[PDB]
Amino acid sequence: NLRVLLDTAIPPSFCDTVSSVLLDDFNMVSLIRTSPADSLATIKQDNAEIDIAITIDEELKISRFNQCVLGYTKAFVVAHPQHPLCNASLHSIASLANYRQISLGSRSGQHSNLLRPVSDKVLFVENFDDMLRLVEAGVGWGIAPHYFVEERLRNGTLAVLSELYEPGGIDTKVYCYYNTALESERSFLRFLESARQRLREL
Amino acid sequence: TNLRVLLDTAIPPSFCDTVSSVLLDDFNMVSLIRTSPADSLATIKQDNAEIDIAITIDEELKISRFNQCVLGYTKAFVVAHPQHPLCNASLHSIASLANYRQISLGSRSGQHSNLLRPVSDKVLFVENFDDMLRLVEAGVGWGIAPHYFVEERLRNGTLAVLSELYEPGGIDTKVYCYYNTALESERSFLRFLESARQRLREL
Ligand SMILES: O=C(CSc1nc2cc([N+](=O)[O-])ccc2[nH]1)Nc1ccc(Oc2ccccc2)cc1
Ligand SMILES: O=C(CSc1nc2cc([N+](=O)[O-])ccc2[nH]1)Nc1ccc(Oc2ccccc2)cc1
Repeated sequence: NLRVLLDTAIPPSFCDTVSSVLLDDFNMVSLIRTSPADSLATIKQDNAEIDIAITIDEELKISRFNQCVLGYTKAFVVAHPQHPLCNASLHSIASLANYRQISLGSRSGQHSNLLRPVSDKVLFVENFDDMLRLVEAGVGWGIAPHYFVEERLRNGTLAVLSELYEPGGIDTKVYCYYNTALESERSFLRFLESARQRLREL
Repeated sequence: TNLRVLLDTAIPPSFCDTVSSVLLDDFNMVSLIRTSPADSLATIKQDNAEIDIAITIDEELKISRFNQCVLGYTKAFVVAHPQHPLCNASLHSIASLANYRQISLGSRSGQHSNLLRPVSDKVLFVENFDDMLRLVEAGVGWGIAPHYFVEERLRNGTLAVLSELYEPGGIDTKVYCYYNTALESERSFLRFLESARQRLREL
């Protein structure tokens, strides 16, 4: 029945709040995980047959796909505590651009405005695990979800760099892209309503 | 010390007045200038403009001697005349909106950022929000405008909201503070940031 793509920037709790609400309406449900850099390329494939996509990546007029804001989540710009960016005030994007960025690569090679690397010096990886291993080791800087960097910010294994830019983290819209068939279904609007209502309350 | 500050017209009055309040507390001698969001960045990048700070919803990333940060958040609404085809039906995507005339803010430069560029291909450019809503009131198209510009007309039934299904409570929008490289070292500016941010969160 319902193929649902979830993106790895969506928090585990955010998934289970999405998971549960679907259980109340649908019986059969497939959950699929991708990088945020591959999420919108995945749904665009016809042969993938994906009904819903919950991701942070953004686009305007998509073929056969509606769009809505499901809620918000936080990302943090991070680096090793002894990395030169820490021992320094960080007022611009062009200050970060002097140093190397560890970004997610896509299978296509291109990125959206939101996910395109902001640096001249760039090193691509395929998941946030790989990204943070490099960053922990002192190689570059990266932007990653709160849940991926939470434990290490308490440990002092990483430092936050984005805190004068946007205190509390970099607020990020979580979109829901959905197949146009799902416009009508009362079960889907219920899903939307109860997903949102609960995602606010986290 | 002395400051010339730009604030765009998408920033609501209580947000403007809060920012005014803190600046006058931390600096002596402040000046204000108001512009369309679509002309805010092009204004501060002029030679003889001498604007030290710009508080605006428009985005650029790089391309300037100005530092960037996020001062706060603000809500916009997609609106239309209560009749008009878009109301007598549901509305899930850009495709539906792109079948009708957008009344967009136009820039004097000619260009637009990714944020402010019109989504439809049937488009009609105005120079401010007053003019946008005059055409929207009259039934000519749809537009996106701040809450405080449409608050009174929405409760009258003069306008209707087309964007509650897409983003309940309004389309959330970051308010950026662009600032002079000279200000980055000054304690008064950092105090200003801390105080304004906390007061803005309290609104
Ligand atoms: O790096 C990028 C492009 S890749 C990207 N990956 C993301 C992951 C997520 N997520 O996991 O939720 C969200 C957004 C992402 N964007 N943008 C970028 C945004 C803000 C910054 O903050 C600054 C800090 C100091 C001074 C100036 C700016 C720096 C860079
Ligand atoms: O039209 C634009 C670009 S121009 C623009 N002017 C702005 C003013 C403000 N402000 O005053 O605060 C803020 C953002 C602006 N962006 N974006 C756009 C955003 C969301 C929409 O919502 C939908 C509604 C129904 C179904 C699908 C989507 C539609 C269009």
